[PDB]
Amino acid sequence: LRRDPNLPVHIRGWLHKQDSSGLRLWKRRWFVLSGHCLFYYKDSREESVLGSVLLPSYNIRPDGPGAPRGRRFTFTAEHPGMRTYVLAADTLEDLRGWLRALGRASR
Ligand SMILES: O=P(O)(O)O[C@H]1[C@H](O)[C@@H](OP(=O)(O)O)[C@H](OP(=O)(O)O)[C@@H](OP(=O)(O)O)[C@H]1O
Repeated sequence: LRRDPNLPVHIRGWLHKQDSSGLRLWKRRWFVLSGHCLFYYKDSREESVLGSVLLPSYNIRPDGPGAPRGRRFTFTAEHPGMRTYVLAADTLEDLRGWLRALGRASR
């Protein structure tokens, strides 16, 4: 997936992403939601894309209260047969902001 530079951005910012497997650590990456796609990078320069997701197929949901994953403010984006993304926002305000935007893209 390629990002269109001259396209408006719905929201962008830091999120923590859990490793698919391994020691299951949280990596802080810079995320950008442009169009119905989610792109992420190393930092806020938004220079080289590290990964991307076509949201319309996905289901994105809050893991609920209580830090059940070991961190507060986590949510999960999944769709059977595709890669699951486990994400964490820094604050409730950031989580709400991301959930609202990601909902609009997926639908
Ligand atoms: O090298 P180890 O110790 O195994 O951990 C890797 C790196 O942190 C990768 O980032 P980078 O290669 O850019 O430093 C990351 O991919 P991302 O860069 O896409 O975040 C992987 O997360 P996954 O998305 O689960 O593969 C994670 O498993």
